[PDB]
Amino acid sequence: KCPELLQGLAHFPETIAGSATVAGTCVDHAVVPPGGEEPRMHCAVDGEWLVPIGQCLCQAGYEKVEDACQACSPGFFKFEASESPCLECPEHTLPSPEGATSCECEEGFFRAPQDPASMPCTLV
Amino acid sequence: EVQLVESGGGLVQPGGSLRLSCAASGFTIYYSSMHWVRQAPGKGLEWVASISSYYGYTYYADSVKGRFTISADTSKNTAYLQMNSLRAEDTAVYYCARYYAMDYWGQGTLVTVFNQIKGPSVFPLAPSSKSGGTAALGCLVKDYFPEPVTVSWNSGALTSGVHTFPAVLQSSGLYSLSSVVTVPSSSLGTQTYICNVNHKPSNTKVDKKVEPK
Amino acid sequence: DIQMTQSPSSLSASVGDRVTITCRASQSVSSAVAWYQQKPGKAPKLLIYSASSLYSGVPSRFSGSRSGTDFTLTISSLQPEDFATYYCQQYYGYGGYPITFGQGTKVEIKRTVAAPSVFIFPPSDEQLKSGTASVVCLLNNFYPREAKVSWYVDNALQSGNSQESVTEQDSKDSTYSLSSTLTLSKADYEKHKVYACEVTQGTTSVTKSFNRGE
Ligand SMILES: [Cl-]
Ligand SMILES: [Cl-]
Repeated sequence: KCPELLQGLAHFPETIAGSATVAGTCVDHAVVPPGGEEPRMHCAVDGEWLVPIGQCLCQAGYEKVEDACQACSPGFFKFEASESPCLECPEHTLPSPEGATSCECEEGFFRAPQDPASMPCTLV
Repeated sequence: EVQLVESGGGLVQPGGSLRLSCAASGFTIYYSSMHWVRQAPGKGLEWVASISSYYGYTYYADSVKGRFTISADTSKNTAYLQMNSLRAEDTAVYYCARYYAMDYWGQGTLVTVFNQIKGPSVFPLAPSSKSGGTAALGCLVKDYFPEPVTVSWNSGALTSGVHTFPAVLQSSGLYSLSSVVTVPSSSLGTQTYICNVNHKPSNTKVDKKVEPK
Repeated sequence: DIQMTQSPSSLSASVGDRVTITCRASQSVSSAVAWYQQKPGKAPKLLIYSASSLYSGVPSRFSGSRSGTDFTLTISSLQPEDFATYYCQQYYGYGGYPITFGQGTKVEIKRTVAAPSVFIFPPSDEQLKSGTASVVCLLNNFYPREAKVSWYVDNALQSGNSQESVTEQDSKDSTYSLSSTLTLSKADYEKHKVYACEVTQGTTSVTKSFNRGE
């Protein structure tokens, strides 16, 4: 049979082919990105997994380690569900707690209402 | 495994210049801040410079601003510290570390700023006949520059009971140190004691036999 | 430049004890404080980040705490491998302010009192030809480090003409050894007869000495 395989942050169960496209279930704290193709992979009668289409990604606040999604260490953030690691808190910010999506700005600092969360804070 | 391997340190004259490298394996320099932390001999850690390819900023300690330049080449995952207009106080071990809370460090590289190269004079600290069955003898290494000098005894055969002291800068501006060893008083007219004092900066090795007087 | 005042600068402790090193910052620095351990000749190792979070792999006995501006690192039961030097570092603002370090706390092994063997070495005749006389006083394998060494030439207390150097705790018997070199001119050396080294440590003063002819 085809082995139970964890690949692309998604679990693919052990499966037997048929004389065989199977979908993958996203792993804990990983999700399918909004406009993206869901994890699918093909099983072959010789016991081989073939042509992986699509992937899951670690959601905000989590990053990819081995083949799991793990919380951002305190001091780091990840605001989108991207292929990136956790990013260190930017200039003029305060150390974030675990699983952070952004870092709080420092007393006396702000980021304009337009600016994203991956941006340094500026003097008010 | 995240790894930091440094290079480039060594001997340099004041006003000359030097370049230290920091080759990183196991992670991407672009996605990380990298810092240079130096330690002068016998002192604590001092911050030198910081770099973030992502946010694009290059920060220097007030004490080195405008003489050192930090840079990085994300292709070769290598960060550079160029040191120009080098002074006496710049003599230190220079480390590169990853992130602000620095979780991985390089091994360090030693930067020695020397105005003069002077090899050591060695004088015998001759032993006494007047502690009963233990006598102390050694080598007095005087007036060398720059650091360091390494002292061994009988080509490394004596190690038990050896104390090599930290060097001191003397008033004259040259370094100075002593090595001593304790030995049974009885094996004094029978066992010979040579100290092996070695000063790479002048490519000088002195081998002196310390004898009873 | 937020100064980081580390206290103490040195402490001697036994294995199993609770060590507590303190670091008071000059300003609010949030939790942007870290703690490192350095063993001699080796690079530092991150111990605690965000002032209270264990790095991965550091033994559980290490911990860090905050109150306002006073950060304290604590070791619950000191193990033999924890004899090293410790640094607090603040990184407030993640680059917006200079990264500054504490000054360090060296943690040494406690031991029983041991008096030094005191040896005094005259100048060598080979050095004397050069015109400088170096008189060396050795204190060998004693505890604790603190000792007052004074130089006497013909019962005259010398000052300004000596220098000391001290080792680090011996790996086997945890003792220190100390040298004191009196540097004199050949003229000065030959104009007096009796040179003496005084080691005082508590209520006792050993004095070793020599007579230029003997
Ligand atoms: Cl000395
Ligand atoms: Cl007394």
